Amino acid sequence: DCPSGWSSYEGHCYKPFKLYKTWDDAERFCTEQAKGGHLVSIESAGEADFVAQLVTENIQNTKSYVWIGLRVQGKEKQCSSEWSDGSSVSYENWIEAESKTCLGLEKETGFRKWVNIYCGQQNPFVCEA
Amino acid sequence: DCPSDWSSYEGHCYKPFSEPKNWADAENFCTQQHAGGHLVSFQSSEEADFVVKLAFQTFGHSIFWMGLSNVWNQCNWQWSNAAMLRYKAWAEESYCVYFKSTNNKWRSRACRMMAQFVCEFQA
Ligand SMILES: [Cl-]
Ligand SMILES: [Rb+]
Ligand SMILES: [Rb+]
Repeated sequence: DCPSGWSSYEGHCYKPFKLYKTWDDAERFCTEQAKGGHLVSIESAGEADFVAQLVTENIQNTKSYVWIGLRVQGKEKQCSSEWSDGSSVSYENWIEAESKTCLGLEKETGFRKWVNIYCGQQNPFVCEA
Repeated sequence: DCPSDWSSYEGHCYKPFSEPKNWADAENFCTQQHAGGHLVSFQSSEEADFVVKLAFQTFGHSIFWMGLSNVWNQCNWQWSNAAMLRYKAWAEESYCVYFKSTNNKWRSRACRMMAQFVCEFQA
């Protein structure tokens, strides 16, 4: 059934938020919206369709990405041990925002494609319980 | 000492190229320009500075491949709801590191895309 405000799809409840937050504030925010709440996880094409549809009709005029729950867990700028010449990787000089280890959907690709983006960005999202 | 078409800097020879190639083709190409050739790697701030300066003096405003590939593919990607990662819908499969001729900051770009690049070899 799902609570007023949430929409149902094969056993789960979803709710889009046109709120701008970092991946971490979003995920935490989602946990506070429902028991067992998290940023939306997409485990099938049918579910991906259902999410794209929800985003299309509810998150507009934001010119941003839409947070999904898939990301690299740690805070590393990367997970590469050596350069192509075999030498070890020590020195590193990343622009904070150039390390894109979080995923978000975008209007351009019909909110059906996962784009690598900086977790520090402040984008809208969708929660799922 | 280095070949006349290359530029030396602390026991290493460097050379930028204009023909755009995806990361894989650039690296491989480098291996064919001189024994032990590969895409440039940065072990220090001064070395990177030298390479940036060279790239700019050579081609001006542009972007060049660095010797780092599939940088986040080995990271641990997972759903915050702890669901098994099975269905995939990636816009891009892998990212590679490059730098722009104006500064030594590391930036990211899909490995399948194209860019200019710098090759390098030791002694
Ligand atoms: Cl990780
Ligand atoms: Rb409902
Ligand atoms: Rb790091």
